[PDB]
Amino acid sequence: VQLVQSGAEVKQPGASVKVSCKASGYTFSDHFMHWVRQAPGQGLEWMGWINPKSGGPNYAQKFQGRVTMTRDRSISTAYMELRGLRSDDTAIYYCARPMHDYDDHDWYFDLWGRGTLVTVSSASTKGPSVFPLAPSSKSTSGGTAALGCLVKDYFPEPVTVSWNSGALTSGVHTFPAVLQSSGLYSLSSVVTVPSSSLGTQTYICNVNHKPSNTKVDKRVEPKSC
Amino acid sequence: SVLTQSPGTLSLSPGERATLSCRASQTVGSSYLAWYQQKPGQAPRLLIYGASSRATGIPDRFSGSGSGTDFTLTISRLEPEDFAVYYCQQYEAFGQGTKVEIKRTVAAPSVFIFPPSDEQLKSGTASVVCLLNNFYPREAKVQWKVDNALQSGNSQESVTEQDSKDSTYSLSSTLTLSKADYEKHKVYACEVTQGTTSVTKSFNRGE
Repeated sequence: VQLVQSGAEVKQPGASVKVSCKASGYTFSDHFMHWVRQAPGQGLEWMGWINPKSGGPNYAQKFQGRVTMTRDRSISTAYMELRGLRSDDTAIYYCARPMHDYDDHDWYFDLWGRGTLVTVSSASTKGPSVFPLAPSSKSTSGGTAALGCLVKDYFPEPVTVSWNSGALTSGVHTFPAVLQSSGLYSLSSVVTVPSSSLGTQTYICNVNHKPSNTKVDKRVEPKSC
Repeated sequence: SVLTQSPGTLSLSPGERATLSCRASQTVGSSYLAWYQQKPGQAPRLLIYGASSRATGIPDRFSGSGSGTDFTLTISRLEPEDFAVYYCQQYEAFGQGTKVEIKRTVAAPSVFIFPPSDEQLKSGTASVVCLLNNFYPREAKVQWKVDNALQSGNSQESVTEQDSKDSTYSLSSTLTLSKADYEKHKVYACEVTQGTTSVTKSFNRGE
């Protein structure tokens, strides 16, 4: 009993994307296949279902005319094709299988797929620009110092930030990335350390952006002001 | 039907009873409701099917009930793994969701401010970071003031999840400006307001 889906894809605005969902561990034709997307931070949004036997689907009125749900009974794989992709179509697209019900109410989704990340953007891949959040008198409050790194203007997700090659983990907060008006993500990672160790211990943030194959190490040197 | 859930932020300590709500007003009484639990990076997991029937593999602490339009999902005792978002479903409609959060004593944020780095100023972009460290609850109002003038639309903010140790929140607030606009003002500050308290950390551009 499993539901495997296609890998994550990135599409330009106005393009189309097709997502697969192969079924295992059960009879594919005995249950409907529903598609529900979830925007980042939003709730669940039902899109439509499709009958494996006949192939006649039913779409929500929001997606009507833009979604085409097909299936292949030979490989037990269902497909969802969304066209005219907009900037707000960036969401995780799941496939859910309703269970057999005593009252024949086939809407209790007990089996789910891991989801497919579909990102719609008009941006090109760019390496992160890492700037230092230098500790100073504006970040030293009673023996505690604050410092960090600003990971700005990178695309696409994700990035991984560590400190001292993973040796420093206590009091480290890496914020979730925010999508800027330029279409590039930007986050920042911070850490609080004793102000006595600013002049002796060295602190380096390690930003890794595998999509661009760029690995930036930045040394945060304390200021004197 | 239209499904509404409340409260969307139910902060409770571990080990006590949690009660959730789901209102299916735009329906008849279709006792065909369902309950789900979703954790970050994971797909929703079915908990309750029908009005009160427990799904297979769901522990006894989860239970549901309903009367016409008002439905409740109740957890008798809150386990550490029960702090997540919950959704209710009737046919194809989904509620806005309810987030169960660990309740802790009120903590004031540690407000730090970072001027734009000299390296970043060379590229024509200036970013000022306001840091709120280990506070509670998640509610907080951060306002940017440049030369005692409130800013609007030129800042973004992100919040970390509850820390695994102290169950606190950290909030970042970045003010993005150009080099030309940054050079024409001296005083920069962010005003953090939380529960009749307004801490304002400031700096001057030069110096």
